[PDB]
Amino acid sequence: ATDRGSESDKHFRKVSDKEKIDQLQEELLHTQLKYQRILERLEKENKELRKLVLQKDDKGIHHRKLKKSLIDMYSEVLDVLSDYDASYNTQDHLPRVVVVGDQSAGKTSVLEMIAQARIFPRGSGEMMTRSPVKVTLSEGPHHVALFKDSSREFDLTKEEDLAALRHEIELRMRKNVKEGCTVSPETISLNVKGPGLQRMVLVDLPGVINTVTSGMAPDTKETIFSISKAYMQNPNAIILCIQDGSVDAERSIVTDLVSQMDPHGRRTIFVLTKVDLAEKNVASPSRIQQIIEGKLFPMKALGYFAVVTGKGNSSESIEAIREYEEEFFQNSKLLKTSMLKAHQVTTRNLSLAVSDCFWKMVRESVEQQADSFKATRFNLETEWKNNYPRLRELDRNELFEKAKNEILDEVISLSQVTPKHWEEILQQSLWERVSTHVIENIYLPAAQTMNSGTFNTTVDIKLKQWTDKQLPNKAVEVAWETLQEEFSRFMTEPKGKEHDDIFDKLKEAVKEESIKRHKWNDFAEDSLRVIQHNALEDRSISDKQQWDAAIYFMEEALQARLKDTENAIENMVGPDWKKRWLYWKNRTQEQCVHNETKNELEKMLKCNEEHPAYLASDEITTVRKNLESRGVEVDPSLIKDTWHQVYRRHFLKTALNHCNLCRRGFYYYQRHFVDSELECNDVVLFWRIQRMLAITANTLRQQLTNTEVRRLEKNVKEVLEDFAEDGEKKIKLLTGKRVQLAEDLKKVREIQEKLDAFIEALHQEK
Amino acid sequence: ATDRGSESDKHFRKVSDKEKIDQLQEELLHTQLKYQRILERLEKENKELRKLVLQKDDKGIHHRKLKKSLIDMYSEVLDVLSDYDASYNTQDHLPRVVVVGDQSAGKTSVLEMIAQARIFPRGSGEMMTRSPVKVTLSEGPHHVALFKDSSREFDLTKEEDLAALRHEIELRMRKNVKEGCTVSPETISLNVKGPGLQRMVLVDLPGVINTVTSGMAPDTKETIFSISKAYMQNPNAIILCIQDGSVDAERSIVTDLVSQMDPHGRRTIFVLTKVDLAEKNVASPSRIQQIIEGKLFPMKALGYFAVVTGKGNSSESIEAIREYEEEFFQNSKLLKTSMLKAHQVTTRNLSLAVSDCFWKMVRESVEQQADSFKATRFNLETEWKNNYPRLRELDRNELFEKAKNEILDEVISLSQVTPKHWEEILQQSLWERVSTHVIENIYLPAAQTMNSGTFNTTVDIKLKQWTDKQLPNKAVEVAWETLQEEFSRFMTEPKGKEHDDIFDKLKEAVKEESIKRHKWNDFAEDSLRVIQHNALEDRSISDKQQWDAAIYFMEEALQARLKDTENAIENMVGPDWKKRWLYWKNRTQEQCVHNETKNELEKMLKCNEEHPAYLASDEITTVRKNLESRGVEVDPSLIKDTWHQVYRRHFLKTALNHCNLCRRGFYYYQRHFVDSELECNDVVLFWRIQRMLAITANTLRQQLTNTEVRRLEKNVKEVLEDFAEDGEKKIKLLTGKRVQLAEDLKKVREIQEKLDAFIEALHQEK
Ligand SMILES: Nc1nc2c(ncn2[C@@H]2O[C@H](COP(=O)(O)OP(=O)(O)O)[C@@H](O)[C@H]2O)c(=O)[nH]1
Ligand SMILES: Nc1nc2c(ncn2[C@@H]2O[C@H](COP(=O)(O)OP(=O)(O)O)[C@@H](O)[C@H]2O)c(=O)[nH]1
Ligand code: ALF
Ligand code: ALF
Ligand SMILES: [K+]
Ligand SMILES: [K+]
Ligand SMILES: [Mg+2]
Ligand SMILES: [Mg+2]
Repeated sequence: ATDRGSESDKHFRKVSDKEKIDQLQEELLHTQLKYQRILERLEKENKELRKLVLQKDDKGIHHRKLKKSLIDMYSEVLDVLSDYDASYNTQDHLPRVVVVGDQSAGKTSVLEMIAQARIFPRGSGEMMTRSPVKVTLSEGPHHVALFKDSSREFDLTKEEDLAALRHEIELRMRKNVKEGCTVSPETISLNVKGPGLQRMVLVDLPGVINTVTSGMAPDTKETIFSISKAYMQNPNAIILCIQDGSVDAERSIVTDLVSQMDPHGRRTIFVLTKVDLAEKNVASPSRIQQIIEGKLFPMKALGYFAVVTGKGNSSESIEAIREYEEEFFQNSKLLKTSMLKAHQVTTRNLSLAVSDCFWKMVRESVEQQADSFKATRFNLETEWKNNYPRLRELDRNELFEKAKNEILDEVISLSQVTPKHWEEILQQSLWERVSTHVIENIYLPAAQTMNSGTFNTTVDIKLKQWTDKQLPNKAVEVAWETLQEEFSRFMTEPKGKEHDDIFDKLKEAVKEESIKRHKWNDFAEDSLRVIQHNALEDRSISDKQQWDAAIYFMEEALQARLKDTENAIENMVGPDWKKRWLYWKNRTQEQCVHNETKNELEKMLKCNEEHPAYLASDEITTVRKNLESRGVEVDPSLIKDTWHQVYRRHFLKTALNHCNLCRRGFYYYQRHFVDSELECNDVVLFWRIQRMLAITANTLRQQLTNTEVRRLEKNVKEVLEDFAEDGEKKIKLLTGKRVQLAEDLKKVREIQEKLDAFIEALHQEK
Repeated sequence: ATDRGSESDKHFRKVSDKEKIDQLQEELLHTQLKYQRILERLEKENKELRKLVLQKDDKGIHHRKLKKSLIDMYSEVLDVLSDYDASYNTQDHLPRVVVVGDQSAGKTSVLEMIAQARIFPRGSGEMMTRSPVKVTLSEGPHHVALFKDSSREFDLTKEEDLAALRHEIELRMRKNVKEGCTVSPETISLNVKGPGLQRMVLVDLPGVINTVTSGMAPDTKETIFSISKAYMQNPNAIILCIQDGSVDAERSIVTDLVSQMDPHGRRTIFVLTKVDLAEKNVASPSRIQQIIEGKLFPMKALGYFAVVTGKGNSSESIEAIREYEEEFFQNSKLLKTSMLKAHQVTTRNLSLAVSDCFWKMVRESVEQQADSFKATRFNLETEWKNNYPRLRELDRNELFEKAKNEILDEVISLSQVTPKHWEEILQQSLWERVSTHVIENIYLPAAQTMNSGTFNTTVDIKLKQWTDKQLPNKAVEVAWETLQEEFSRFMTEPKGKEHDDIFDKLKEAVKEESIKRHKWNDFAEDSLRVIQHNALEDRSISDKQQWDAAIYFMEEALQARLKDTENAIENMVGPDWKKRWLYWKNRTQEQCVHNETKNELEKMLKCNEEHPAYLASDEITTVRKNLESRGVEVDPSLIKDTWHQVYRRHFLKTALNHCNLCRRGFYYYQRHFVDSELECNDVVLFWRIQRMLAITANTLRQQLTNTEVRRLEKNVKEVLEDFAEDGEKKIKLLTGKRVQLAEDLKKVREIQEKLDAFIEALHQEK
C-alpha cells in the first residue's frame, strides 16, 4: 500500500515476456550482441561486393597504383579536417590549389573550361563567386558532381540536367553570405569526374575588389582578403595568379596579395586570362613580353605563365572553349610574335603543370601534419587527462546517456519516498498556507461573539464555502509543487561536495518539459471536497489525545501571530526606555504618538477587557482628546491602525491563557465536574482542520504515488527521448569543456587515421 | 505650496469639477432630462381631478351601488385576505357560496345554474374540478365576463370565449395540482356579469372521494377534505351539497361531513342531480320524496332544491334548464304524485335563497372581523414597541434599500483605505507565502557551496525563474485575497455589539456575487516580472540600517523555521529528562532510537561542523553499527530523516550566528582591506527580497486603487441592481422575521381598510 506504481510495471512487464519472450530474447539481446559483431564481419562482405564493382569503374583493381578514387582519398582527409577545424589554426596547414586574381579577370575560367563551365553559374553582370568553392577533379567518365557532398544522378552532357545543377551551387553560394557583406568564407564542396580532369583540388576563392561600390555591402573587400588568407598564410597552398588581361598589370590587386604570401614565387604560378582583349584594343605585345618574364609581377611566380582565352560567350561548351583556345593561341601575334609558344600557354598544359606541382607539395608536407596532429593529441590528452583524471575516454553521446539513466534513476528514487514524508510535508506545507486565512477570516471574527453556537455555526458555513472553492485547489497546488520540490532535490541537488554540474542544463531542461506535461488529475479536487466536508462535518472529539495534540499546535499558530503582531508593534512604537538608554536610541514622533495612543487603548482594555475589536468613533474621539489633553494630536487613522495590532496582542494573550487553562484546568481531575466558561471551541476548530488536512495529504499522497509520479516518470522518458534525438540541445546542454575536449581528441584521432590513410596511399609507389 | 492645505483643496476642486463634467453625468443629460417634459405632462395629469372622480365612480357606485360598489370589492377583500392568510382561520366572517359533494356530474351544472353561463369545466367519467374556482356574479351588460389577470374580455354568447374560460381554468388547475394527485387548494377567479346573475361569490370545490384508486396518491382524499373543509368549516359560508341522483339516498358521501360542520341546518342545502331518474324509477322515488321532505338527513338542513338538468350536451343553453323545469315536472311523478314542491323545481329559487341569505350573513358577520384585525395589528405593534421601536413597514423594499446603502457606503470606505495599510498587509501576506519557498528551495540548497559567487549565481537564476513562473501569480493572488478580506471586513458583521444581523443575508450574498464576478487585470504579472527582474538586478546596498532590517527579516524567518524543526525533533525523540522525571513521561522506542541517532549525528557534526547536507550510505551503516553496539537497530530512512532535521537545525543555528556577525559587519566594509571572518551574502539576498516585495506590494496597491477596487465597487452596484430586480432573491434574503412582521401589519391594515369600506357600503345598503 506504500507504493503501487512499481508493482504494476513489473506485473505487465513479466506478462509481455510470458507471451513474447520467444521473440524478444532473440531481438533484444542475442541480435544486439551479434549486431555489432556482424557489422565488422558480415557487412564487410556486402560492402566488398559493391566496392569491387565500383573499383572496376575506377579501374583501381585492374591497374596497380592507378585509381580515380585514389584522388578521392585526398579530399576525404580535408573534409574531416574542415569539419574538425575550419579555422585558420588548421586550414592554414592544408595543401590546396587556389584561383587568385582580380574579380573582373574572370579568374575562375581556369577551372570552367575543365569541368565547371557546365555546372557552375558564370557570365558577366555580377560577382558570381560568393564563397570558396572547391572542386575535386579526377580522371574518369562523365559523372554528375557531388553538390555539398550530396549524391546526384544527372547527365552532364544535357542542358536540362546541367541547369538544375547550376541552380544547386548558386543556392549554396548565396546562402553562405550573411547580412553586411556579399562574400562568405563558408566553403562549397564539389567532386566531379570526367575526361580531361586532373587529380587535384582547385578552389575558386571569391574575387578581390579594389573598392566596395554602392552595389556591394561595405565589408566585401575586407572579407575577401580574410578569405584570401587560405593561401596567404598557407605554405602548402599553390596560387594561380590571374592578371585581368583587359587592364595593365600596374592596375592589379593580385600582385600584393600573393607577393606578401611568397615573394619568390615558390608557392605560385602566374596565369593570365582574357589575353584576346589585347587585340580588341590596341595590342602591345612588348608588355606581354614583360608579362611572360614577370618584370611587372612582384610575386615572381614560378613556372610557365599560361594564358586562358575564350570567346566571351557564357554558353560556350568546354569542348568549344578548348578548340577556340588552341586556334587562337597558335596564330595570335600576342603569343606568336613573343616568346609564348602555344603548347605551353594552352590551359591543358597549366592543368597538367598544376597537377604536377600539386603532388609535389602534398607528398612533401603531408607527413608533417601526421606528426603535428599526433603531438597535438598528446598535449591535449596530457592536459585533458590531468584536469579530468576520471574520464580517460569521453564522448558527448556517453555523457548524455549517463545523464539519461541517472535522471531516470533519480525520478524512480523519488518514487521511493515513503508516504510518511509525503503526508507530513503536504500537511505541514498546506496548513501553513491556510493557517492565517482561518485565523484571520474565520476564527477571529467568530471569536467576537460569546455565543459558542454562533461561533461554531459561523465558521462551519465559511469553511464549507471556503472548502468548496479554495481548499482542494490549494491542496493540489501544494502537492504539485511538493513533488517538484523533492524532484528538483533528487534531480540536481549535489551529493555534498561531489556533483556533475555538466548534467544540470539537461536536468532542468528535462524538468521544464516534464512539469509542463505534468497535468495533475483534474478530479482530485472533487474527492477532497467530499473528504473535507466529512472531516469538518464530524466534530466529535471523544479522545483526550486528540485534544492534547490539537491545543499545542493551535498555540504555536497563535504564538506565531502574537510575535508577528508584537514585532510590528515594536516598530510602530519603537524601542522602550530599556533600549533607548541602552543603545542611545529615541522614538520618532509617530512612535511617540503610538506609545501614548497604545497606552490609552491599553487603559481602555485594562477595564473593558471584553471590549469588542470594533471601535466606536466616540472611543476614537475620546482617545484623541485624552492625547490632545497631553499635547498629542492624533489622526483617527493612526488610532485605528494602532488599535488593530494592540487588540490582537490583547486577544491572543487571552486566547493562550484560555488554552493554558483548557489543558491545565481539564487536566486537574477534580475540575472536570466544574462547568466553568472554558468551552475550548477553538481547539475543536483547529483539531478538525488538522485532521482534515491530514486526510487531504493522504489523498494527495495516494494520488501522488499512484498516478502523478508515474506521469512524471513517463514525461521524463518522453522528454529524454526527445533530447536523445535533439542533437542541438544535447550539444547546447553538454558544454562542459571536457566533453568538447574529448570530442576534439576523437576528431584528432580520426584525422590521424585519415592523414595516415592518404599518406599510406602515397607510399603505394614503392 | 509644499504641505499646504490650499493646494490640496484646489486640486481636489479641479478634479471634482472634471468628474462632474465627465461621462458619468454626460450620459444623464441625454437619457433623463429629455423626458422631463413627459414627467411634467404626467404631473399635470396627476394634479387634475378627472382621474380621481372617474375612480370614485368606477370603483364605488357607478349607478349600481349594491351590485357594483361592494360585490367586486367583496371579492377583492377575499382575495387580499387569502393572499395575507393562506389559512381560512381568519375568513370565518366572510361568507361564500360553496358547492361541495361527490364526483357527480351535476356539480358543474348547479354552478352554471347559479352562474347562468356555460363557463365551468364540463366532463364525463372524471372529476374535472381539480381546484377551487371563484366566480363573482352581478348584473351588467348581458353575457359579458372577465378572467382575473388574463387581460381578456369574454363574450358568454359565443363558444370561443366560454371555451377560453374553461381552458384557462383547466390550465390553472393543472398548474395548481402537482404530479401524483388530482386536486389542489389553489384558487382560480372569474368575474361574470349578466341580468340573470345575483350579487353572489361562488367557489367550485373538488368532490369528495374518501378512497384512492388508479395509482393516485393516497393523500388525495385528505387533500380533498381539507380543500372542502376550508369552506365547510366557515361559520358564515353557504354549503351546497351536490348529490348524485342515480343512486339511492342510502349512498351519500358528503352528508356525514356537513352533519358535523353544520348540524343546525344553517348553511347546508342539498340539491338532487339527475332528477330525470326519479321519473324513470332508476333511483328509488320513495327515498327521493323523503329527501325532498328531508326525512333522510341525520342533521338539520338549510333547504333542498332540484337540479333540473339532463344529460344533454355541453352546448345546451340555460333555457334548456327552463325546458326541463317544464317537461320533467309536468310529465314525471315529481308533481303528479307531489313528491316535489314547485319552489324546489325552480333553480332560480335556489339562486335567490343562496344570494339573499348570503348577503344577510355578510351584513351580520363580516363587520366583526375588524376586532381580530385590530387585535393582530395591536399585537404586532406591541412586539415592535417592546423590542423594535425603530421597526416600520420594513417590507421587501425598505430593508433591501437600507442594506444596499450600507453596503455601498462601506464599499466606498474600503475604496478610501490608505495606501499604507494596503502595502503593509500585502507585504506581510506575500512574505508569509514565499518565505519558506525561498528558504527551502533557494537559500538552503545554495548554502551547500562554499563559493559565495556560485551561491549568488544559483540564487539569482532560481529567483529569475520563480519570478517568471510563480512570483507574480502569488503576488496577484495576495492582492486579490487581501482585497477580498478587507471587503468582507467592511461587508460582514463589524466586530462589535451594535450590529443588526438582519442585513447579513444581503451583505453576504452581494459579497459573494461581486467577488465571484470580479476579474483581475490581465497583464499585471508582466509588469511585475519586469519590475522584479530589475529590482533583483539592483544589488547596491549602502546603509547599515537596510543591512540590519534584512538581517532581522531573514533572522525571524530562520527562527520560525528553527522552532518548527525543533518541535518536530522533540516529537521525533520525545521529551528530555527534565519532563520525563517531572510530568512522569517517557520516550517511545522510536523516540529513544531517534534520540540516539541524533546523538551520533551530533558527534559526527562536532568533528565536521561543515559536513554537507548529503549523507553517504557508509555513514548510515556506520551509525547503524554504532547503534547496534548501543543496542539499537534502525532503518536507513530513520537515520536519513533524523539527519535531515538535526542538520537543518544545526545549519539554522550556524546561519543565526552568521547573522549575529553580519550585524557587526557590512557588505562593503567587510571586504575592502580587512581581515573579515564573515563573508556575509544572505543579507544582500534577503534585502533584495524585501525591496522586491515592497515594490510588488506598492504596484499591487496602485493597481488596486486605480482599477480593481472600483471594479469591485461597480460589480457590487450591479449585483445590488440585480437583487433589486430579482424579487425571489430579495424574498429569500429578507426573511428576517421583522420584514415578515411588517408585511403582516401592512396587510392587516389593508384588509382593515377594505373591510371598513365594505361595511360602510353594507350600511349604505340598509
Ligand atoms: N574573352 C574571354 N572571356 C572569358 C575567358 N574566360 C571566361 N570568360 C568569360 O567570362 C564569363 C564567366 O567566366 P568566369 O570564369 O565565371 O569569370 P567570373 O564569372 O567573372 O568569375 C563567361 O561569359 C566567359 O565567356 C577568357 O579566357 N577570355
Ligand atoms: N344526465 C345528467 N347529466 C349531467 C347532469 N349534470 C351534468 N351532466 C353532464 O356531465 C357533465 C358534468 O361536468 P363535470 O366536468 O363532470 O363536472 P365536475 O366533475 O363537477 O367538474 C356535463 O357536461 C353534463 O353534460 C345531470 O344532472 N344529469
Ligand atoms: F567575377 Al568573380 F569570382 F572572378 F565573381
Ligand atoms: F366531478 Al367533481 F368536483 F369534478 F364532483
Ligand atoms: K566578372
Ligand atoms: K363528474
Ligand atoms: Mg566566378
Ligand atoms: Mg367538479
